[PDB]
Amino acid sequence: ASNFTQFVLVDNGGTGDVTVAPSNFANGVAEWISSNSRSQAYKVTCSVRQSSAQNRKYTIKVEVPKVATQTVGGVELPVAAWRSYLSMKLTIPIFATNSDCELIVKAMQGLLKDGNPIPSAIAANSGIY
Amino acid sequence: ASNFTQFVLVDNGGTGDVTVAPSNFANGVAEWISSNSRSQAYKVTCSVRQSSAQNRKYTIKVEVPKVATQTVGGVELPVAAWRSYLSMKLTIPIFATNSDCELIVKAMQGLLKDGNPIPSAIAANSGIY
Amino acid sequence: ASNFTQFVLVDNGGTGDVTVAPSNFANGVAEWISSNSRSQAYKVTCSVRQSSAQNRKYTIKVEVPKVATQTVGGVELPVAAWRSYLSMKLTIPIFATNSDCELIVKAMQGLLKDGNPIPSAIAANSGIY
Amino acid sequence: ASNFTQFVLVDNGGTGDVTVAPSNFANGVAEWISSNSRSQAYKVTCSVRQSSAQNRKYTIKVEVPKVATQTVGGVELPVAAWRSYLSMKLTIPIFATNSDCELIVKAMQGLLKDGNPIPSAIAANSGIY
Amino acid sequence: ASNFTQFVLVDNGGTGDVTVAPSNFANGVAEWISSNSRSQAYKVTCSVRQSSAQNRKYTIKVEVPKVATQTVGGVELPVAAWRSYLSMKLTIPIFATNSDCELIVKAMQGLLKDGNPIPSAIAANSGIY
Amino acid sequence: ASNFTQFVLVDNGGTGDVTVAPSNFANGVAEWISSNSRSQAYKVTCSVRQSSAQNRKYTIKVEVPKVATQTVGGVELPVAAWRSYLSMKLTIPIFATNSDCELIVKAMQGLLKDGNPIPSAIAANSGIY
RNA sequence: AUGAGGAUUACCCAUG
RNA sequence: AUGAGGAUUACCCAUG
RNA sequence: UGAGGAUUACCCAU
RNA sequence: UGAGGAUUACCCAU
Repeated sequence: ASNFTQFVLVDNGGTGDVTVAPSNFANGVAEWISSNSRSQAYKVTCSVRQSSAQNRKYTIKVEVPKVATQTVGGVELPVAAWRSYLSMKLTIPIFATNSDCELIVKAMQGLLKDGNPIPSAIAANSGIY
Repeated sequence: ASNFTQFVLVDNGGTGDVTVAPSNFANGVAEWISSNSRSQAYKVTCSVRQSSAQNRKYTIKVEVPKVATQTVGGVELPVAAWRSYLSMKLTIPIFATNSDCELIVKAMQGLLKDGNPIPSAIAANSGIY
Repeated sequence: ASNFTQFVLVDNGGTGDVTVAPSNFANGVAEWISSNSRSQAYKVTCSVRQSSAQNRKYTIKVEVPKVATQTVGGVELPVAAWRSYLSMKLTIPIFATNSDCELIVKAMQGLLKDGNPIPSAIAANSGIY
Repeated sequence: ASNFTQFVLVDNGGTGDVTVAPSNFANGVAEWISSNSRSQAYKVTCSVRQSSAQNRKYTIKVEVPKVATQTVGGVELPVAAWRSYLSMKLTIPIFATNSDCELIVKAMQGLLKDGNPIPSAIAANSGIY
Repeated sequence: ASNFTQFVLVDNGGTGDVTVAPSNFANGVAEWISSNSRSQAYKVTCSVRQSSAQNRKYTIKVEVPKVATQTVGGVELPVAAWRSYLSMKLTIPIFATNSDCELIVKAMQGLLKDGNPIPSAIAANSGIY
Repeated sequence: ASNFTQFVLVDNGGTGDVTVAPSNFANGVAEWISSNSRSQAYKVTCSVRQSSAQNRKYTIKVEVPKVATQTVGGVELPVAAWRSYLSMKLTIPIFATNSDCELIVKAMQGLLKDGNPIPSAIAANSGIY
């Protein structure tokens, strides 16, 4: 009926879960932010355009913040100490079938499944070796 | 330890699984590849470097073949019609701790969890609506 | 095999052991980094090149940080109060055989063995006397 | 006491042990030399000075010679076919306590411990891989 | 698990065998040298890059030395009287299957098998006639 | 003698063997070719000349067809997609004796022996790792 | 449009 | 990227 | 090469 | 400071 729904971005098992929701769709860019202060919210944006005459390009961005409380001018303001930025671009030929695309997805899911090299490395501040 | 081992990229539950294994490590850029012709194989590469003075940045690339009507081992042109290209860039501030990084991974896992918008959109040649 | 693996930089028995692992190997420069916040991690880089026509030259570099917590404006970040920098360059003629190198290595080990001058001096904020 | 004494630069058990002893200490530069013909002896020099207002800097230097006999015009002299030159500079902030230095030292010892990368690499005319 | 292992380059049946080992991997160039003095060692290097948009090019080099003992300045130095250089470049289309590549290998093995024209000629300082 | 005879280039053990035979000798450049259309045949050429004043240099070229999905006798374009090109250049100093040359051959044989890195890498569309 | 190019991340740089 | 082009072999030359 | 320097693969002198 | 150099307490670049 619509795919633009809220969804859980960080799953910690019922408690402390980071759920993100639709917040804007201006300029063809779907946005989702966490239920926080715009200054310290999690943000996910997605957009797709037909770049070439034969390709479609999905552009996804995610912002993970480190929440904090800065004291500017002697006043307490909610803020982000720093943000982590994920930026992925997916280019899919138009000849790709639905089944075809499903692979692209599954592949991406596998690439980050627990215990596999890449996420392992990332979660330990190291490279692959 | 050592994290540069083979893993399951596409999980179809036992049968039909696509395993990708290490194939190159020139320039600290790890490369995994499926057991197909380079022309039509699943490719995964990853590397890390300190982009600026405040950040480290993981660069991950994934190549996924179009399989529908594919001709195993054949020569199919144009190349741009039979391959999808994924390109992730993960920027993480030097202040991020191991825990911090685990969260960032979870966020990515969730972004792509089966059933959520982004992946289900890609999986249907759709955008957001 | 590979000699680009993790190893123990600091041996505290089996407790405070400081382990450094591969980071990246771009531009012929191997880099090892300890775990957790890059901001306050140990670093070890190594590289080898043919300096003259008769010599090869190793260039090792080690960084030992002083872990501390920077608090500014009520925002705390894990940082390094300061860092100690080791920088050694080793020149070895091409006429050196494996046997010769072993020797050179043993010399380096001796130079720093517990109880000897240079090491016991450095260890006490002292010089020679 | 004094830490300007003789020590073992190369430990061959109790046989080929290379012992280096005090030579002179002029201009704040300690020098150790092995016995016999200077022309083909081991050399070790060390010195410490206040580089900046916050740092002190050690400068160690080691010379490993390749003993050979030069015969020219029927006249033989004990000389060094060639020499291997080690040159290390260590910078330590003045805020470092004895405890801190011990650490820095242990790091150096580890860096060169048998079996680890850098040492085992140098020992085989090899680099990293 | 890894293909970068030591291997026997010249097989003389257990005795006098010339075995070569990994020695460096800087700049994406795998290197192997014999257990000799860098000045008179056997050397093998390999590297592969994706030259065209549709080709992959393996570049292999081998150095066979004639060991000797030169007397420079009246001193004995280990050295090579001369070196023999092998340089091969292999270009393989990306459409090449694994089975496809296997042929390329077998072909190369056959090309040099004992008793066949080419190696026969080489081993006798003559051309083909 | 006479060494310009047919030989087995690809040995599949009796059946499936690929024999290549002499087909041209213009300009002292010997050419062997398989029994296929020039378009999809195994080709081998070899020649020797004195490159410089100190060296002789064998130039060997090998062309190997892609067979997977090949259509026997058909016209398949583009040519660059169905063929692999090997190009060896062996430089040998004039001082090399027959024995010396035999060794050089052995070195080449070993470089490509079944099971060693280089050949097993090529055989798997892999590089070194 | 490409970039193991960058960020103060729906923007800036370089390139062909 | 090609060269029965070169070497003091991870470099130089010529060419299109 | 520098018992020149640091916010360390980078800056200052021959 | 220099993954600039050596005949190493000294030479070449910012």
